[PDB]
Amino acid sequence: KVFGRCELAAAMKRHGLDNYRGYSLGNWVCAAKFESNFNTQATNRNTDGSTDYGILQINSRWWCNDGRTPGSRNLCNIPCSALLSSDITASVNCAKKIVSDGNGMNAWVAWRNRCKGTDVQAWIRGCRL
Repeated sequence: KVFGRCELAAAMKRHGLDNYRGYSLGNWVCAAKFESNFNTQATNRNTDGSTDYGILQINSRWWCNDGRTPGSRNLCNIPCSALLSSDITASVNCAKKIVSDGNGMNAWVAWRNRCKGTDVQAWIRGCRL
């Protein structure tokens, strides 16, 4: 599913991400924009052979199981396929654990490089929330 910007902002709010660990909804919408272009089915193989899955491009090295990332953990206790669903519950539940891991949203490379410090409120500007 390809979410619209405000449609995702709403979903993310409904699932408890708005200001989770102190990150405003605009931060999450911006991370999703640059990780997956709001497409829940996004996948991208990393050079280390891990893969990133879903709206927030969560990596199989640590967070989910895809059966093809030797040495990995599955700290969200989910199959990576669950991170590709139209329903964002699994991606949100996992992101909450990732953002709680000690480095905040720096875990999302696209957030660090393209969202951090910027006017992230632009991402929810205009949305009925």
